[PDB]
Order: sequence, then structure tokens, then C-alpha cells
Amino acid sequence: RRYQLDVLEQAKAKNTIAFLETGAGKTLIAILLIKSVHKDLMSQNRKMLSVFLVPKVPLVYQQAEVIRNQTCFQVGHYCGEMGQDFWDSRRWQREFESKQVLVMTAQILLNILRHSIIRMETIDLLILDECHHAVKKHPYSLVMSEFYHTTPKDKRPAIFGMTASPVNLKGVSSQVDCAIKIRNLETKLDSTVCTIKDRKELEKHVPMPSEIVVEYDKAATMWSLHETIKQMIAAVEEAAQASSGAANLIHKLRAINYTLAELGQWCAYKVGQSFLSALQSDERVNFQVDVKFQESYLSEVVSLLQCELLEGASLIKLLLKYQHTADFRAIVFVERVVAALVLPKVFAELPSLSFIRCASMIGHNNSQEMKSSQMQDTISKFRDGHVTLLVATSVAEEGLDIRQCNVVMRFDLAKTVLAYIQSRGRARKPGSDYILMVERGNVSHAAFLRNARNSEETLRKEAIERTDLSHLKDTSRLISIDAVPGTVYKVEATGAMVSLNSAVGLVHFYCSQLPGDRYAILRPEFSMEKHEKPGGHTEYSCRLQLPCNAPFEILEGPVCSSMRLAQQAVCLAACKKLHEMGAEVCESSKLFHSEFAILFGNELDAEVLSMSMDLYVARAMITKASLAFKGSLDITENQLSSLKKFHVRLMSIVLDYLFVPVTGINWELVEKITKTLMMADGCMVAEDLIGKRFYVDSICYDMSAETSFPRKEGYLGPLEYNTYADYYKQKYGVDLNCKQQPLIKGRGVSYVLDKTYYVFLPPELCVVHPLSGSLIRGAQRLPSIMRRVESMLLAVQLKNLISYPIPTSKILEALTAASCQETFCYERAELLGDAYLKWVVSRFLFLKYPQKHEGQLTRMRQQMVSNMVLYQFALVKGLQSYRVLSSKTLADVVEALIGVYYVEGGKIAANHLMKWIGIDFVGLERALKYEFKEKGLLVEAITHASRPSSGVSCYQRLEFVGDAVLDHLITRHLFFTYTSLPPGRLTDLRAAAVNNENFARVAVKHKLHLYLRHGSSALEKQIREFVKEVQKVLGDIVESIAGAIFLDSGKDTTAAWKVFQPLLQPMVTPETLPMHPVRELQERCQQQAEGLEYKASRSGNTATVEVFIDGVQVGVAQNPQKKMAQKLAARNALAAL
RNA sequence: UGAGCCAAAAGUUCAGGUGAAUGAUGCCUGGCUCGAGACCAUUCAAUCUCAUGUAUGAGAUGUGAUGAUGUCGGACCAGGCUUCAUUCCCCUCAACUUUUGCCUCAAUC
Repeated sequence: RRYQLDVLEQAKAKNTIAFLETGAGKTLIAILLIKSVHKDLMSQNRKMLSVFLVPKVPLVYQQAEVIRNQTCFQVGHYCGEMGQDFWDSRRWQREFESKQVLVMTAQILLNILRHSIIRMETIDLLILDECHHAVKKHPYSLVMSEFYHTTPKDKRPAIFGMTASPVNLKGVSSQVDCAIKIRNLETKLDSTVCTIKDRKELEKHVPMPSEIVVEYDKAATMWSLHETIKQMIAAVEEAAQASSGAANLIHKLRAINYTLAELGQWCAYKVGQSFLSALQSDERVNFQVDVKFQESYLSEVVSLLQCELLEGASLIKLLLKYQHTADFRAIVFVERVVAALVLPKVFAELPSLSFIRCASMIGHNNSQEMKSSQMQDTISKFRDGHVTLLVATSVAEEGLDIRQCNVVMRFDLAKTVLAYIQSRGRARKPGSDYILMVERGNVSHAAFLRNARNSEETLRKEAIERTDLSHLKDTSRLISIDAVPGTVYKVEATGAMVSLNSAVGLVHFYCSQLPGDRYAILRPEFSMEKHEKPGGHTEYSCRLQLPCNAPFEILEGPVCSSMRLAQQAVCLAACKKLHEMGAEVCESSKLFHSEFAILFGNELDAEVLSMSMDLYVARAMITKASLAFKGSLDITENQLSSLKKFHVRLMSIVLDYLFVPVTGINWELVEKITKTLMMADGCMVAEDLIGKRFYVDSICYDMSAETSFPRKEGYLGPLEYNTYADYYKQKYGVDLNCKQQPLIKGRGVSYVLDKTYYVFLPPELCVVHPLSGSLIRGAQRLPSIMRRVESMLLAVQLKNLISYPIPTSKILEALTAASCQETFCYERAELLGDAYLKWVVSRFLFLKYPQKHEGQLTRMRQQMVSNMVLYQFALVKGLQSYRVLSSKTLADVVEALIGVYYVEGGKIAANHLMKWIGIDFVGLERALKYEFKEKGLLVEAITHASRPSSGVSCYQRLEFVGDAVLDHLITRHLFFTYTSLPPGRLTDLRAAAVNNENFARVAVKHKLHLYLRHGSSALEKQIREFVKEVQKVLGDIVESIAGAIFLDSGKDTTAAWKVFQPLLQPMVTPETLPMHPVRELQERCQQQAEGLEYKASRSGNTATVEVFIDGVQVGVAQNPQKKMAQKLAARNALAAL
């Protein structure tokens, strides 16, 4: 419309309020405004930040569906009703980059406004709706006030307005002037208001409904005597109040009384029937005996009334009037939800007309349940013709899709002036007709006439800017401007609102986030004591109750006269407290038991060298000792060059700083090696290598080319060889020149003997080698010796460590890579080191902060013990540079060094290495076997996170320190014993030893739970069930007792360990394998292993083993999800096998 | 050519931790709207005393209306905490299956 275009142009120039009924395309104008700001160039693309603010979740979905068709710029929407304040802030940051437009509820925006950016999120332009509904008490107005005053450079000069405002905020009839309250609102809005111009362009395509006066009800109530019975029902409700869920049942009796007076007893019978269905559901909902007795009492009273009401059993004429032509589009409204619920039942009994109703989303007394999504489904169903023909009644009159509705009749609903205008707007083009019924029973006439006249006169007068201010000057200011001045203008008001909102959010989040012992804990409570003073003002003092976890949070404030204001002042002080909480080469000869001598410039160190080193050879065990018998020995350069040439022929050629065998260096042998029909000679072949290279023990005259060669395999049917020479001719296409030539004995330089004996190689065919066979055997072992020498050099580097208590031979074992299994594995040392590191980190955290939350302390422990952080320390160490793929466990090597150091030296020395790189009660004492010097530490362990309205201390801090110390103490005992278990199996055994369930078993054995005091009844029931089971809370209390013992013992590991050692001593001796039966069945046969699916979300009724060959067996347990039932079936399978 | 074994990889079945998502919720809080109240603001109408030394002022008292606050019930609505069920993620773990790496065997080099 032309008027709508004028408001759109004005809205771009400055913030403007547009007056319309039922939108009438105002939403389209708002979409055009969003497109208009998007099209123009902006300094920052996201600076415009057009946003639509609507509190209702269904309205957000309806706005989103229209937004998708247009709004080409990316859009984001919030479902709402989710308790994730941190997630919402993270989503907002991600949304700001990803989407230009955001849609949010007003209350969620208030959460974003708390701790807002200096530019207040750079919103610049936002869309505001329901301003008329909003009042100074209402939260939406408080959200508007923060926008109304802009801290930086007029951050939000123009605000889009979707607030049509049907008449005024409220009380149009009370004000003689058209809108004194609206004038106060406009100053708070800081927005120009456009003239309504109702007939200038509007109503050209919009119909106007006409009010019709009708009788209040069809016919009249026929039960005057039953009204006296209704008074008796009220007396019965008063008796229920005297007797002292019961209140809700009393409300049901009140609802029956209201319905029977308004629509007669026949309607009341229908409400009683609906209450009877509600009674059955509420009886299932609440099992309390007192509530059930009240429900049964109510059911008997209504049932006695129902029989007479059934013998006895709205606006039927109106339904008949619109019945003609089968009109589908109609809307009806009712005073109460119960009347709407029973309206189809009333229609079915006598009119025989199908009817449906829309229940309010919020449910009172749980008579009927409406989901927000279900309400959206109901409006979508209403669009379908069949549902529209039935027609729907909603008291709320909100989020309903109704179009072309000839009848907009409203029943007993003159309470809201804006809603009356909204219903007039709702009625559409066909047969437009507003229906209002005067009531014969009560005087409903004068009030309605006055309200209608006042509303029309006020709209006409307001069709001019500042009409009220022009008409009255001082008087208008005194009546309204003085009564309702703009708020948040001063700095203090903004500070206080931000503080109250922040207080509520912070207290809820922190309390729920820490212990989490119970689903609901009343950690925060308020108690009020009257402080009324003589003076006609009355005052209240609000006590605040907080848990032992928050020591200074408790505060009492009686300064504010109002009880609510006094509570707000206490909350403001608590919020500030929450903010504070937030805040020339030596010759070396190796002797093996001719010896090989290695020339090394560095003198050998006796401590690094090992007197005895084992040789991994099956034939014999050899011990090798290396020492430098000369220092800085000088060898001639010509001799050195010959040695190098001899060494490469001796080693590099055979393999395909300088090592020379010494008998006195064998110079003559070195020279020969540097240089490197026939009849076999025994002296020549006594020691030589033959290359077609193999050692020759001797030449066998009996073996000859003439002698026949046997065929080892007949499976392939190879031709049998008449002569050994015939085999050579087949194998190599060669014939030996001499038939009687002796044949070299078969030997293998490579790592069996019978295969070498089977094949004999001719001396003429294979050339002899000067090098002796025994020297070649030493040369074969020489590369392994060289690898050992490299490890010894690495050991010299280990001695270079700044502090080492003894020669670090154990560190050399740690250096070798895990899983190579060449000699030794450091995994066992790594486990001890990891436990030591965890205990030290926990002790440091307790020192850094004594009162720090246990959950925060656990997070601090995790980051300190993280493998990646240790890996970074290893990178500075240069451990990777002893081909590293970056997935190598350098951190595990660091843990192994800590474990090796703990065995090598005292804990203080190990801590220094960590600095270098890593940086009734008497009866309880008898059962504990530990006497407590301080009673308070024992009391702290006895105190639990769950408390019966009294909190002394937090056991969480003790449990965290206790758990870490216990893990280290248990590992030390296992490590001290030489179990020699496989390292992976040892890790599983260590994990089994540190089990919360085993600690829980210890707690029941010592009756620790009985000594412990907790406020959770259900937790005690779980403890008693565990006692029945044995013939993690209990484990945590044992850790808390251990932490208290540690504080009592001055943090001495040995004293705490002596107390804890006896209980787990029986458990360690049995294997206690954690492999499990089902996993053992998989080890036996996983080739065809099938596992039965659990039946339903709840525990499956039976668990069966589907694995083949073992067969199908049934196991019974509390749940098959843990697979304990499957484990029992696997044990049955083992019995079957 | 097989068979075992020994390491790895890719899968698969686990004991577990680890987060996320979607449901089922549960709990709590704020306000809206209307009636009753009670007490404060103002004061007609009527009354009531004092003056001027007829006409009128001190003016009061107060019927009534409005404007606030504090209660008690109706009709509404939006958030915040929050848990289990399922799925998935990641990290170990008990393995298993195949290939490789790589010991054997002996034709066999």
C-alpha cells in the first residue's frame, strides 16, 4: 500500500512505529527494509546485522519459513528453551561470520546482553515486536532500555519496528486522553510514530467486521436447584482446604462450578467426564498415598454429581447460521480452556456437529497436553479443509493461522483491550461479522459500551503526532511522564540490571556444573524475616543460604523496604561475589669368550663399557669385553689406507671407526685382502671360502662328479641324475672336467646343514679365498657388535645428563624403541614413571590452589600429564634425533626416564630431574587401622557432596588428591615385586588394581558408607543393593579417606600406603584377569563370531551367544549392554566345549 | 608349495573411557492479563467550623473518581539449569582375520 511504502521510507530515515491491524503486509515491509539495507554498500558487510527479535518459538518458525523465500543473505534461527548459555554465545560468533541475519528470542538476547561487547554486538538495526505487550516490569522493555541508550557513537540510530500496537499498552478506557501511556513509551522508544492513516490506504482490500448483539447462551440454565448443589460443592472444596495436588483438585471443583453456572449442568457433566480422564492420568503420574486419597475423594464426589447430570443431559443458533453453504473458514473463542475441551462433547450430544479444539501450550492441572510443535501441526491441519470445517477454539488466540473467517465470535473475553482489537482484525473478507453476547446473569453492558467508545475515540485522537502533549502540558507530565519516566538513563540502573541477570545465570551454571551428586540440589535457598518499622512502610530482611563450596556467597540485606527488592539487593551482592570468583686413534680390542680391534679417537670409558655382553647365537654363548689398551696410538697413513681397503672387502663386499683383527696387526693378511684340469689340494682347502662364498671344512675324495646324485623330491618328478656332474649340467648347464675330482664339503655362511650337505660344489668351479673361515664368522657377527658400540656411545650421552645418581644403564634400556623386542622393553619403566608424574602433578595443583574445585583440578592434572606436552619436552631433549614419523611415543620414553630415575635415585632427585625437563569415629579409626591426629580432617572425609541441609566441607578435594596418591602407591608395590609379567598384561593388571568397584567393595567391608553422612536417599539404596551384590561413590569416599590420611600424615606416601596395603593384599595374589569370557571366546574363535543385538532401549529380556561351533547359550544379568549376561552365556559355551 | 611363529598395516568383534547430536523429560524463574482487597496521593458533590466588622473567604471534612504500592486468586507466555535412551566421534584395551614385513623348512639358491 502507498501508506506502507511511506512508513518504509521513513523507517530508513529514522526509527519509525507503524500502526496496522493483523500486520496487513507489515511483515512484507519489514522484509523489504532488510533487503533495502542489504542492497546499499556498507563499510562492514556484517555491520548492518539486520535481526528479527520474537520471543514465541512457533512465531520464530513461521517468520523463518517466510524468510527462506526472500532474504537472499544467509539467515540463522534459534529454537530456544535450551539451557546452553555457553553454546549460544559460541553459536552467535559462528553465526556472525556465517550468516548476515540472526533471529533470536528476547530472553536469549538478554543472556547475550550480559557480558556484551563494547559495541553491544554491533547490531545497528534490529526488529522489535510486542512493544505494546511490554511494560516497565516486563523483561522485553528492560531489553529495549539497553538499546534505547547507546554507549558508543549512536550505535543503534534506527530500529525497525514490527509492533503494530492495536490500541495502547493497557487501560485505554481509564485514560480520558487517547494515550498518555503511549506518550511515555515513545520517549523510552526514541522512535518517531507514523500517523495511523487507517482509511488513507488501509482497508481498500481489507473488510471491516460489524459487532452483533446476541443472547449469552442458547435457551437458559434449567437447574436452579443444582446451583445450590454447586454451593455445596464449594463447601466440599473448603472442607478439603481444612483437611490440608489437593489444591489442583480443588481448582477442578471451582472449574465445574464456573461451567455449570455459565452453560448449565449439561456442560458441567462434560467437564466432569474430562476431569475423570485427567484423574486417571494424574493417579498414574503421582503415587503418593495422600495425593491418591485426595484423587479418590474427588472422583467419588464428581461421580455422585455425574449420575444426576447425565439424566439432565453453546450458541447453537450461531453455528446453524454459518452452517449454510458448508462454510469451512470459522474461528470461535472461549473464556476458559475446560469449556473448549468439552465443546466437541457438548456439540456431539445434541447438535451432532463435529468440533475440535486447540489446547494452550502451557498446561494447567495437566487436563490436556499441547506441544509447541503439536500447535504448529494443529494450525497446519487447520489449513486443510476438513479440520477447518470442524472449527477450533483457543483462549490464548496466539500463533493461530486463521484466514477468510466470517465469524470471529469471542465468549466472555473483554479482559484485554488489545485482544478485542486483534479479534476485530482476525475476521476476514467473506461475511465479516464480529459477534458479542451480553450476559443476562451479570451486568456486562456498561463496561463493554464504555471500552468500545473509549478505544474508537483514542485511535481517532492519536491519528496526530504529540496530540496528548499539545492538549495538556503540565497536567499530562504530572499524570504520566512523572509516573513513568524513561529508565536506565543514569549509569547505575544499567549496571544493576546487568548484575542481577549475571547473578542468576552464574549461580545456576556453577552449582549445576560442579558435584552433580543429585538431579536437583537446593544449594541456594532464601529465608525472609519481617523487619517492619513503625512508619507505614514495612521492611523485610532476606537471608541467603549457600553450600560449604561457596563460603562468602551467603549475605543478608534488609535495606530495601519491599521483600522482592530486598531479595534483589541480596542477589546483586551475590552477583558481585560470583564475579570475584570468576576473576692418533686409540686402539680398542674386544675379547670374545683372532680378536678384532677397532681404532677410536675417543678413549673408551670403563663405567660406560660392560664387562660381560651376551651373544644371541644358538650354537654357543659368547661374552664380549671391550677396552682401550693404548691411548692416541698412531698408525702410518699408508698402513691406514691398506686397512680401509681390506675392511671394505672384509665387510662391505660380503654384506653386498676402523676394525682390523689382531693376532700384532695382521698386515700380511690385510695386503692379500686389499688385492682381492684343476686338482683339489687338502692344504689349500683346509681353511678357505669358495665362490661360484662358503667355508670348506675339507675336500671329500669319495664324493666325485662320477658318483650318482640322488633326487630329494619325487613329487615334481625331476629327472634322476646318473652322475653328480649330470646334476651340475641340469642345474647350471656346466659339466665338471674331472670325474674323480674330490668335492668341497657343503657349508652355509648364511643362518639347515643337511640341505648344504646334499649339494657339493666342485673346487675347479669355485675359486678359493685367502680369508680364513673363522675370521669370516667373526666378520658376520661384527655388524651386531657395531650396533652394540653405537648403543654404548648413546650410553655415554646418557651419562652427560646434568644429574645422574649412578651410571644410567637403565636409561639405555629406555632409549631402545618399544615393540622392537631386540633385547629389552621400557614399557614397564614407563608405567611406573607415568604414575610418579601423575602423583607429582596432583601434589603441585593442591599446593598452587588449596580451595580449587575438584573438577577444575582434574582438568589441570590432565593438561599437565598430556602426552603431547611431554612430546614437546622430548623435542627440546632431542630424543627423536638419537626417521621419526612424529607418531613415535617420545612421551612414553620421557615417562620411562622418570621411572628409571625413581629406581636409580630418591624421590627428591627424581623431582629435580622433573624440574629440569617436565616443569563412632574411634570405631572407624580401628577399622581404618589409622589414628587421626586431627578430628576435622576425618570429619571432612565423612562429609559428602550430598548433604541433609547442612554442609561442613567438600570431600571432592580429598578424593581427587587421594585417587592420584593411591594410584602411585599401588603401582610402586606391584613394581617392587619382580612379577616379570608381559608389559601389556602388567598394564591390564595395574588397571584392575585401580578399580573404583574394588574400592567400593573395601568401603562396604569397613562399613565406611555407614560412617559417611549424605543427603541422598536413593544413593543409600544403591549402596544397599551393592552390599547384596557382594557376598563409584563408595570408591570415591575411600579415596577421600585416603586424602584425609595424607593430610594427617603431612603428605607422607609411606604412612598412607601402610594403612591402604592390607585391604588390597588378598586381591593382588589371584590373577583377576580382565580379559573377560566373551573376549576369551573371540581369542579361541573370532573367525565366525556373532553377537545378539540387545532387545529395545531397555535391557534385553535374554542374552544369547550367536558364535558358531560353541552353540547358543542363555545368560541372565541386570543388562546385556555391559555384556555380563553375554559373559555368563560365554561361560556356558566354555562348559559346552 | 604349504605349515606354524614373529612384528606391522587395513578391517571386524569387544572391555572401557571421551565428547557431540537428537529425543524423552524433569526442575526452576520472570513477567503479562483480570478481578477482589488493604493502605497511601488528590479532592469535587454535599457537609463543617471560623472570620470579614450583605455577599464572600480561610478553608477543611469527606462522597466519588483516578495515580501508586502491597497481598490474594483467575486466564496466559518466554527463558534458564538439567538428565537418561539411541546414534556417532575420539582414545586406549582384549583380541581376530587377511596381507605384507620377515625366521624356519627344501627342493635351492
